[PDB]
Amino acid sequence: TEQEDVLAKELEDVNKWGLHVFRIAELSGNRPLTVIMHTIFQERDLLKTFKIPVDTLITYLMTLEDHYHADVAYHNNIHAADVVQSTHVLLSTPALEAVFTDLEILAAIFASAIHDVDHPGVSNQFLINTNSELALMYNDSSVLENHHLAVGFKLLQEENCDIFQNLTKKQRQSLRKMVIDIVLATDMSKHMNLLADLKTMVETKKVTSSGVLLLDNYSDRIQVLQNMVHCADLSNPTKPLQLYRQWTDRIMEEFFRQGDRERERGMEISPMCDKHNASVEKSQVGFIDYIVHPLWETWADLVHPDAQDILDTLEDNREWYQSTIPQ
Amino acid sequence: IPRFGVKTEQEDVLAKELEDVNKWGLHVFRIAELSGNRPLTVIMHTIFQERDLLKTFKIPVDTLITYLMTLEDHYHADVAYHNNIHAADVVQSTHVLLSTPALEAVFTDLEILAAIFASAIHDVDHPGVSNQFLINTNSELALMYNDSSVLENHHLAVGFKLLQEENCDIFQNLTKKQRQSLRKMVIDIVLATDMSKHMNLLADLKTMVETKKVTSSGVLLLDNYSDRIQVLQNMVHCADLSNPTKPLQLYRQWTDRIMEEFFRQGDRERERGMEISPMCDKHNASVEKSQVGFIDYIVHPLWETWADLVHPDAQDILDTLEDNREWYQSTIPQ
Amino acid sequence: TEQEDVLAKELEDVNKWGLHVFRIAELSGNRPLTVIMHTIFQERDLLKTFKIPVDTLITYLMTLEDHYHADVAYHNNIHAADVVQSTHVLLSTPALEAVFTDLEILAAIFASAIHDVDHPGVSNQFLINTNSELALMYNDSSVLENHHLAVGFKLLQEENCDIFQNLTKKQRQSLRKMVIDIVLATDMSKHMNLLADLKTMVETKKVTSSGVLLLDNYSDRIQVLQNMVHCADLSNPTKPLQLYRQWTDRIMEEFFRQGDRERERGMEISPMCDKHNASVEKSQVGFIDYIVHPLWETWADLVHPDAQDILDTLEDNREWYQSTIPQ
Amino acid sequence: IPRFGVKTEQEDVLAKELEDVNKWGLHVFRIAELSGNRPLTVIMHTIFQERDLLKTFKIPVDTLITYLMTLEDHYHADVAYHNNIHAADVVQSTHVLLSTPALEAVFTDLEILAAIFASAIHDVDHPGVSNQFLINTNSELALMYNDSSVLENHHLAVGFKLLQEENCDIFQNLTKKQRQSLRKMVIDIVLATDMSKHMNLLADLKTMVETKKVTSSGVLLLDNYSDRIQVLQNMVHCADLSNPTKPLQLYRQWTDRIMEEFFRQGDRERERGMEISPMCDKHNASVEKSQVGFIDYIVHPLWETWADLVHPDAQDILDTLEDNREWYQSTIPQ
Ligand SMILES: Nc1ncnc2c1ncn2[C@@H]1O[C@H](COP(=O)(O)O)[C@@H](O)[C@H]1O
Ligand SMILES: Nc1ncnc2c1ncn2[C@@H]1O[C@H](COP(=O)(O)O)[C@@H](O)[C@H]1O
Ligand SMILES: Nc1ncnc2c1ncn2[C@@H]1O[C@H](COP(=O)(O)O)[C@@H](O)[C@H]1O
Ligand SMILES: Nc1ncnc2c1ncn2[C@@H]1O[C@H](COP(=O)(O)O)[C@@H](O)[C@H]1O
Ligand SMILES: [Zn+2]
Ligand SMILES: [Zn+2]
Ligand SMILES: [Zn+2]
Ligand SMILES: [Zn+2]
Ligand SMILES: [Zn+2]
Ligand SMILES: [Zn+2]
Ligand SMILES: [Zn+2]
Ligand SMILES: [Zn+2]
Repeated sequence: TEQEDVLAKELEDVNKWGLHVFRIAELSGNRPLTVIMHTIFQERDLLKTFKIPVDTLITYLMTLEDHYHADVAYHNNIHAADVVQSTHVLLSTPALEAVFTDLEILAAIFASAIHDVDHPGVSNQFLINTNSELALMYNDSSVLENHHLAVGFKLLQEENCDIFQNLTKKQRQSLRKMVIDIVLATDMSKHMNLLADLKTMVETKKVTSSGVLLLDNYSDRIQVLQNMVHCADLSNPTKPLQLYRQWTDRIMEEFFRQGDRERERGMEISPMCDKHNASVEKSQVGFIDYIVHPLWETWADLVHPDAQDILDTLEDNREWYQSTIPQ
Repeated sequence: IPRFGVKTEQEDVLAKELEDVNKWGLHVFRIAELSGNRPLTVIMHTIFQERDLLKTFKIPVDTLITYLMTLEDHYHADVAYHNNIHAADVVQSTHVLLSTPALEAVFTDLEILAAIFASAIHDVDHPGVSNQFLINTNSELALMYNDSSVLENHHLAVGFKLLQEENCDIFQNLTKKQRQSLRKMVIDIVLATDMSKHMNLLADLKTMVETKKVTSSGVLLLDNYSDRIQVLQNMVHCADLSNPTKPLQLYRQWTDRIMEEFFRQGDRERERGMEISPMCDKHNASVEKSQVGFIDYIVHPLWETWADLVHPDAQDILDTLEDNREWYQSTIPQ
Repeated sequence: TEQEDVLAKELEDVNKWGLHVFRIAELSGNRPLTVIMHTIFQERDLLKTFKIPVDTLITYLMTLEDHYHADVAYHNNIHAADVVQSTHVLLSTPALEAVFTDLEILAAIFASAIHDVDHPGVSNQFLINTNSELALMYNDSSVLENHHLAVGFKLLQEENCDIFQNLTKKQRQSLRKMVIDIVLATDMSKHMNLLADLKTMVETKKVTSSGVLLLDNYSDRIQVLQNMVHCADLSNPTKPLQLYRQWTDRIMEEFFRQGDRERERGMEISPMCDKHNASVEKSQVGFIDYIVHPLWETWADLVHPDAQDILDTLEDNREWYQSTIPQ
Repeated sequence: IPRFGVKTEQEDVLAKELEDVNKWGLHVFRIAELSGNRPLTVIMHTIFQERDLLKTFKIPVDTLITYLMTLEDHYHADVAYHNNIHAADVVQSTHVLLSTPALEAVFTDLEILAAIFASAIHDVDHPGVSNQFLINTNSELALMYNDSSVLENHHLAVGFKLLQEENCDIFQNLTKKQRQSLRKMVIDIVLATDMSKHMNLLADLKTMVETKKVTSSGVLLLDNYSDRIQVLQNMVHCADLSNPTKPLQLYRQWTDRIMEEFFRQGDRERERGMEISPMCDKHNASVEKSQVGFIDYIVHPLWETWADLVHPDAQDILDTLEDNREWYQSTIPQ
């Protein structure tokens, strides 16, 4: 059938930075995370490396994606699918070739898939300020991130959902620890620290006769996986404008809605969340200059030059928005 | 939003739509659009004010609005039926039922408050699927509630739990006695929305309508608690299953939504190879038959018995129901 | 080897109604629940029947036992060990010989060992009056019973404790529903109905040619397991005096402690919980007349005459107490 | 209503004992017996009255006592060390440390309230086993808190959670700013009691001492929140690791209790077939040797540092520690 052919053609660029993820969501009946995750899992022969029954994986993937909110413009299954697919490409970078095991790769991928599951569409601070049960439960510390990990794992325990049923205790335990570490790193309050470490790791870069980086201890191997997935999560600004633009309008819609919510209860309107005093263009350039670029610049210097085009794409989007700035 | 305490010219239109709050058939879907998807917050506020519930229970307005919005925020916008619109619908419907002649001055303000509050939280945080589905899938929700009245227990837990958020305890000024009473009634009412309790509830209601004692004003006479809570439980149960009794234009909107939700479940069940639940197979659909099936075995027996209890008060509602049944009979393709 | 030989001998009375359960508590190292369970399981060959790895089984029993409060005088591991063994003997009752299946038997025994796990030492009403988290979670309905179940299961997910790992998706669903049905039947507010139904069923009792009780549908089969475990839980007044008295003292200590707790908070003091207006004896007689006797009078009916010595001990034990009531 | 928070017929002796509430070395075990096992309720009540916290934060007396009894009720009576007596001890020690001359007028009342409240809940609902044990069994606890500071996150959650039981919200009259400020501090303080953070906590304290500043009055100058909370964290951390600095008669009771708990875990660890944790093997126990090690590598380095920060205020405390160290030294059987 035609509709299926168009989907398959789109899925062909799965290993490409710039996948038409939105197009894919439209064609799979809004199951981008499921299709992309299953596709990426065959391209990596993961189902076979870990003996993952076909039906189990699909059932879990459908369930996980079902626990992403369809009423949320940004933090939904499309964003999940996108970070997953982005990490997938980052993993295949030449400077990291052969560096990670099948388990560590399965970790950064699973982590990415669940990194924002059941996201309410509001920031940690909003959850804290309203005294939400979630905030009370996690003591105001990485409330959302802890909850994401929590739901991600808990969903494994559903009927025919354990995609790690055939792993070994030694493996499940190792996978668990890595996913926790990666996801908790997606919390922006950890950004500044993650970047500092990343830089220090680039000023002690160690390559091999194969030119590929050398990762001795766990602390170094995980630190790359954290920045990797962190990079994927903050990758929309480095994608083809057509994509970046959809992400921006979606993220802003969510901030404005949070702003309305805060303006409903008379709270101070959060930054960038006020639709009556907004600078969408300014904010984007600001977000890139103080966070996105300073981060990706360090990532490029790590896998130099495997990401030269990505950084270049980012600098051009930076200007595209700039040359759109009124006052 | 009002410039100098004076309405906005949309907020005004909302206000005029809300003049039919005491009427069966309120344009709830419009009110939802007009209020910015705040049908639950505005209809609850309207009802609390009219029934003078804020002064009687010393509920500060800010706390009420904040809670309401918080409660409404916890209904799922991505759910076609079990959302804030259905909640607002059930609240306003119970509100109209409470005002019936046959029950005039029968319930105390605390019982009224419980019927309305229970209506507002009755389906909060509904995931869009049934109890059976959560059970067969091994959801944590089902395990927590040991597969018994899973959703109903969860709705209650969430409804009360939300009272604890910043400036959300609308019952802060009720004495412990008032709170323990309110709470038991609200729990008794919401658990009674579970369909598995349907038959027994109806049976006791018929049994009541039989031994039914009345007058002093021609109004119903309720002795003990078992009787009063039983009536209130059926009252909210009737409001929850009242869509088939509303004007056809409303009823069909409700049907599309529940059917959509039923199909989405059928789809999700199928994807997993699970036995497809009744009415859920969007491929072997019999919408027209479903409604007739639903009206003859559940809705009509219920409202007929309810019409008996408060007769003649509910004649028009029973008629509209009987009339909506025929209409669906026609629609049945042969 | 000194107290061990002594413990083995003591277990020779496992299928006997009146086990010196307390000795087994000392001799076993405060593991009455773990040992009685390990023995009973091997006997009914439940380990081989459901392929229960000796490891897991013991590991769950230990996780479960540890989850019984050692500070609580009554509702603890000894009581749970008592109920499991009392239930055991009841299942081996002749009039019921060959009625229940290996799966139903496992339920009954499992339901018993967890029927009171993690009991706080206070009644549901106390938890309800204080707006305890547990009561808010279960809506003031069977608060402790719901909790008992929830911990019974969740504790399976611990480390190598999932005993029912070698059962089918069909078995596990049956057991689960049976365990839940049983445990929730122990809630006293359910007592009246369970008795009325048990009696109504004794009125329409039916057997096969061999005289084996004929339990047709699920309603009947579970209603018998429910009341059975209910009789076990309410069996201390039917045990030899020497036992009954230790139990009565232990529950009164718990009642009084709850009473002191209510007194400190200016709360109304529950019945039997006021050590200043106590009638410990009048209470035992009252308890036996309105509840224990009517329940046991009917169970003896159903298993005529398997339980007669039991019933007789009950009427005798009531007398010993009645003679202690002053005035 | 009663004098010291609870009812007691030995009130006289309890009264004389509580007179030493401002002194290092309080007979906490004796107060625990005289109070009817209510050491935490009585000592907290005494401290709040003494520091005039009820009036300053408009805390109703009945709400304070109700909360205190609830909190105390949630420490396990079957745990030899991490119980309500330890909680009471740590509270009273923090109270003494807050009164040190070098810190006079340095902390606000809200910071004082936070440090004391944090101390009272710091180990609430302790199971009697380490985080490692909870992690190596995949316990629901070790899973809710992604293996990071399991017990500490749980102590905080339960402590704050109990504020929601009937008449237990002792912070009901503080403003939103005060409640948010208090909460963060309490949270920062209790997480810091995790031993896994000791070394880093100690380093930062040394950095502070090395660059120690004093005001016109010989009291510590603490500008930013970071230095403020840091002092408070080390302060409660010191109080938690203060038993080796109390009169030997007290230290020895604490050592017997802590070891009895370590051995309860050692047993359980070999039952489930696990690697016995340090100091938990009751067959190869070097108790005296352990104390010497604990003092040498943890307690002494920590108190010597606190002592420099408040020099010479803690000279006697540091002296008693050293005497207790040498005492166990002479007990070690070679
Ligand atoms: N296009 C964007 N514009 C502005 N902020 C963004 C954008 N993309 C990501 N962010 C920020 O990065 C954060 C990453 O966290 P999360 O959204 O939870 O993955 C978001 O919460 C935003 O605050
Ligand atoms: N229009 C309708 N057609 C068919 N079934 C309905 C309709 N309205 C309600 N129901 C059923 O009645 C239940 C009422 O419970 P709920 O609405 O979920 O509180 C629904 O879950 C459906 O199973
Ligand atoms: N010996 C006894 N004397 C008085 N009441 C008892 C005795 N044994 C059990 N009960 C009651 O029976 C109930 C049975 O439920 P439980 O013991 O909680 O499983 C207890 O909660 C007590 O209230
Ligand atoms: N007397 C003691 N002997 C040995 N270790 C101790 C002693 N007192 C405290 N500790 C250690 O300090 C930790 C403080 O944590 P906690 O007691 O859980 O707040 C304990 O878990 C022990 O590891
Ligand atoms: Zn995120
Ligand atoms: Zn994200
Ligand atoms: Zn419902
Ligand atoms: Zn409903
Ligand atoms: Zn019980
Ligand atoms: Zn029991
Ligand atoms: Zn601690
Ligand atoms: Zn401590």
